[PDB]
Amino acid sequence: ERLLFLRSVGERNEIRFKSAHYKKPTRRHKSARQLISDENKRINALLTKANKLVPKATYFSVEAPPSIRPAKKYCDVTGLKGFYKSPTNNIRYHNAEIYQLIVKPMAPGVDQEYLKLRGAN
Amino acid sequence: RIKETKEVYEGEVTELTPEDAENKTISHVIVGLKSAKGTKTLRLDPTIYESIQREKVSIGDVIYIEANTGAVKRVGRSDAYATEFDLETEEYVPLPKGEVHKKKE
Amino acid sequence: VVIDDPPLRQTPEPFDEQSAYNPQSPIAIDFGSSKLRAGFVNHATPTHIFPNALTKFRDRKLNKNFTFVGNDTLLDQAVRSQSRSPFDGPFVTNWNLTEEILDYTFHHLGVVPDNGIPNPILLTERLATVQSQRTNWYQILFETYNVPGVTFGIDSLFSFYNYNPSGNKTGLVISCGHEDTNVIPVVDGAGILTDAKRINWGGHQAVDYLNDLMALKYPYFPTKMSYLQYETMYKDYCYVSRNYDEDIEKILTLENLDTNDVVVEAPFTYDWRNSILHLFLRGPRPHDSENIHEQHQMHLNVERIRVPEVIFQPTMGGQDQAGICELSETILLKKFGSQPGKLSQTSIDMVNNVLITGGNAKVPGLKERIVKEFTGFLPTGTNITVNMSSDPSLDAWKGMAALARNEEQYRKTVISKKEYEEYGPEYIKEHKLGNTKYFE
Repeated sequence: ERLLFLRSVGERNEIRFKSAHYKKPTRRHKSARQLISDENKRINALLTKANKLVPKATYFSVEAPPSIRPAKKYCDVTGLKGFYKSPTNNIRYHNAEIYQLIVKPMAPGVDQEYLKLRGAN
Repeated sequence: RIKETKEVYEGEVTELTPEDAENKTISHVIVGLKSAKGTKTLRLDPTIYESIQREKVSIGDVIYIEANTGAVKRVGRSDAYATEFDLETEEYVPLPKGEVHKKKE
Repeated sequence: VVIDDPPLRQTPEPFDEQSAYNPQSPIAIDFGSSKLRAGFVNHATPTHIFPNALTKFRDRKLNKNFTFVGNDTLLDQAVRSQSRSPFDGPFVTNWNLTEEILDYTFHHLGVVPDNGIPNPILLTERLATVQSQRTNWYQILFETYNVPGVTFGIDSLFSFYNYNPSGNKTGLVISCGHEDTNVIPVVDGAGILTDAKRINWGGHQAVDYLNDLMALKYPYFPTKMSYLQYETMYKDYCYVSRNYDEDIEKILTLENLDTNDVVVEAPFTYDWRNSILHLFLRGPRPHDSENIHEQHQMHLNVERIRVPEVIFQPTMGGQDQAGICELSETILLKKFGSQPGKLSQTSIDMVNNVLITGGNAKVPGLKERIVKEFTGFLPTGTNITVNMSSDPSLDAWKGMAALARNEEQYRKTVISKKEYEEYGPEYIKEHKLGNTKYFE
């Protein structure tokens, strides 16, 4: 049972909204990063043709540049000020009990997913 | 008994650009000061510019500017510029939460 | 101890139709950043709101392939769990799925079709969209459907048009949305996209950041909570601090602990003050590991500030870009003709007109934060006025409605099928409400 409600509404949705003689063109299916690479290649081809007019782009020129002010440092596991960074582990930590309670007995492979939040892995 | 006015400019050195206009001897200097209530800009003679140079003032330092006596006192580097290095000798001080331009009699 | 259960509860009546319609009247879809809504142009409010998701749900006793796309996912929790969005990242990777979504929307409108489509359409483009995606959208809306009227536009700039109906206003438009956060300067009602910037961080990345920190705070937990549970506790339990720096010293702590320190409870089955790790983890009260609820309980608030406050410092999120404050500062001071030391007149009225919008900007405390940092870098005595919308996701829909009320602007923004056939898919009308050219 249970299927009567979903069956009825799905009957209402599925039967008009299309032009004469158009259907699925069975095109190649690509992910987004593929589209960024093809577009980058496209304005790359345009600029290499122009070099043989002035350089301008849309999706890459709206990219925010890195900041000139040095960013605030934070602890990796707690999130307060990282006064200290462990040499072996490359982990920002707040104080001593945080260090000996988390940073020392951390099970290996967790430091990379720690740095993955800051993208330093 | 003498009456007197004290005019104080305070804040972080946002910009520092001495105009030379040689005819070595700078013509003047433009100085921007930043506080929590906003910022301002200041025009100064070369003598107080040299006195600024004798407090080792660079961009980001917090200074004390008095309008009449023309005395300069550095306070330290700003709190926003603390993490340029992990440990450095420069004393870090927060921004003045008041206005840049304070006056009293 | 105050506990909150997070399971999603939704079981509405089915979405429906409006048979009475005009075929010559334009229809508006507001994709935008939030990707949620649509409606008829003549009405002041949008008629329908969709989750932008598709469910393939095989029906038993008659086994065919079935589409349960859209607001049908709100009816059933399993159908909701089966759903996935058309968008992959910034853009849709499933165009036929988008066609199914659009046809479902057209059927829910109640229109009677004539050829492809009998009515003009209002469409929100993403800022600075890729040329291949421009061609993909063109072949979606014009060759597949023969449409009288097609518009291209940017949702936050539609929001600016909604709250500046004159169309000749300088301003600074920020947009904090589901996918990305953009800054756009506007001069005399015409936005400059050469000076515009954007950050890839969005609301979805914020919920993912919360999920990552949540995976890290308790590696061993008895229950795996869903994405939308994280979404609910993000929209209900995250607020912007007035400034991050002093408020991370006292982390709502000591006296302010046990006043606002909320413990989050799962759906179903040496001193405590001395250890900073214990205060961060299990809160102020002593931890009892024997309780099944408390083992299922989880202490939040520990850093509920970090999750909204990544947009000002994007390096916390892993993206090496500047924040909203720095980009707004360099737009307001360094660029647009202002020499460093005074604001230019266009920059002055840009300061006077600042709009926060997107629908992900409904996080509390954003307005006071952005006002305080705008006061931080600007010269003293310049008046700053920042305007906030009651429903910031809904501004773009009213914006294209208000442009549709503006007949000359609408006539300048319609692209018809003959131009797409003649100048090809490389060409776009240069609206003040549209994207500029790619090269030069």
